[PDB]
Amino acid sequence: QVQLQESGGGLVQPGGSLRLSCAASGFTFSSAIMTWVRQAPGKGREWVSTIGSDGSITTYADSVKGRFTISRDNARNTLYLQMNSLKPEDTAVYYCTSAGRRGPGTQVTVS
Amino acid sequence: LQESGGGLVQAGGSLRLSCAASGFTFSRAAMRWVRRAPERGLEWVANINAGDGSASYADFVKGRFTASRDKAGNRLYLQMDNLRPNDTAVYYCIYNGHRGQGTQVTVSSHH
Amino acid sequence: LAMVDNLQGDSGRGYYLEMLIGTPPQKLQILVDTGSSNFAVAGTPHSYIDTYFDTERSSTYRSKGFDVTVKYTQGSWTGFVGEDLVTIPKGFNTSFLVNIATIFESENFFLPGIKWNGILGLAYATLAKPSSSLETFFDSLVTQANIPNVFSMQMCGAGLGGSLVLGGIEPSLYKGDIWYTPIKEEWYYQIEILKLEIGGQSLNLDCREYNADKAIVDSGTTLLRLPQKVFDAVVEAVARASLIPAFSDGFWTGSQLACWTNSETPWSYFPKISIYLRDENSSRSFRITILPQLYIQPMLNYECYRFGISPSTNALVIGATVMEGFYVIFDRAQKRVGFAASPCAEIAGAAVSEISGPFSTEDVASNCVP
Ligand SMILES: [Cl-]
Repeated sequence: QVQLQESGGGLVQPGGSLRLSCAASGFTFSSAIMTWVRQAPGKGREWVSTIGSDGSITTYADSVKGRFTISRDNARNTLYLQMNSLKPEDTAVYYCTSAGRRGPGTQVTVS
Repeated sequence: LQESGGGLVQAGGSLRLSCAASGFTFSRAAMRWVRRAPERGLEWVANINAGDGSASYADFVKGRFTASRDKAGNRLYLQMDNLRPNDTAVYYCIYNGHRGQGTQVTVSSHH
Repeated sequence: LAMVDNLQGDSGRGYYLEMLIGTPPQKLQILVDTGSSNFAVAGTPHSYIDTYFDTERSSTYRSKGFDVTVKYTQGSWTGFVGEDLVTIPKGFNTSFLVNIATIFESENFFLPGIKWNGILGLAYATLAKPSSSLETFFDSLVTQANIPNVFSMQMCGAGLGGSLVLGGIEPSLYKGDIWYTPIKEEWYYQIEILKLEIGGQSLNLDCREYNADKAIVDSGTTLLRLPQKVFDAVVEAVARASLIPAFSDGFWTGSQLACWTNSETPWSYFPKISIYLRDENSSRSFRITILPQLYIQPMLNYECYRFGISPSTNALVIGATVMEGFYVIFDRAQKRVGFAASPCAEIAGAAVSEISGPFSTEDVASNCVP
């Protein structure tokens, strides 16, 4: 079945940067829509970004537009999220998701 | 039900008898045509089964008659071609539990 | 509240939602189907549709480079699988990147008279074609719109519109209490049926006959479908409790219609039908009751009616005919289906359905699903 694994999370100061990765297996990644979703403590789950199977079509939540960039390398079966100009509001577990399945997550903390 | 379309016809002529439903009814109902001939009495003419109607005729009809129904399934027709003086009778339609009053069909020997 | 009265149609011609597809947006009429899991639109002209989605006119449309064939109970279609942006005008004020199949060939799918030109499969990932890994519309919406994994339907077209609430329950669409039945399997909305009663009289059947091979809640099925054995028992019970002295055999199969003259209605000649469903506490059940107004359907001043129940090979299907009497909650997050009294479900100022409970399950097995 569908396998997803996120990495690149850490603890940074406000204004910091992080590069998240998601490794995928068990399905044809090069034919799948990919999404980043986040879960912050004490708040509901929040959509971050979506990328079409070939990488040309991208959408972003208003709260992350201009700061974050979603990308994918289909040959390497990996999805990315470049997180720049980080703020405390961005503290959350970030998940990589497709067709109802998520990865174990990657914790991001912004002091 | 009330049969219509009968009357005086010359030998070799045609007539179309019609029959319509009255009161509560089931559409495309099983039906029967029977005639009362002077001297001979009651004679079966045709049967159409309910719904997808399989039609059957008496030995004397010899491919001359075509018993049929309307699009709604509440009206019935009996097309009679190449009429003979022996076809002179009162024709009755019998539609699922009911009977009409009869229609007189007179075929002339002279004309 | 934004999603209140966002559906059009009835059980016969189907309930459909307006959707804006592509860039610049193209408006389509989409059938709401809880019995399938694919989002598909007409992509070429067809004799029984006035509009189709033209992928050449969309600047955001992308092809996956492969086909898909989807077969239903009545009908089938073959289409190219792609991706594009979609907005639901009545409810959401943002676009979503979803998988979309564009139909180029169909067999008994787009029928004459229908007002819809696409289908919205609202069931689980398990039923998605070519595979479960093809993200369903509702899975895209839950993730991208930040909504709870719940949707609800209020069908208001019984006799002579409605609401699809994506993300929740609207309290103005029901009265009284919501009764919940567990979802037994996540493919179709499979629930557990315990008993059927016609005119207060229970059928002489084992509770397993009702879940042979499954009992499902499907908005894309017109009629109430019953496994042949259940169907024969219901016909026998309906005929016995009816004021119509005798029935023609073709009425039960749909080959003959029951026609009343003058302005006369049929509903006072037929009994009520009750379906018992297991509550979330397995020791209890509730029953959903439908009056003749829901299963005796309109089609010399004649008004003709068809039997709104059909036999099935291996499934009990709670069609749009039954759903027309209730506010139905598809609570995917809590693995349950909810039923409530719908104020809009009334013909000539009278209720066409009832909901009652609780009842004891002691006289029945702890599991009726074979
Ligand atoms: Cl796959």
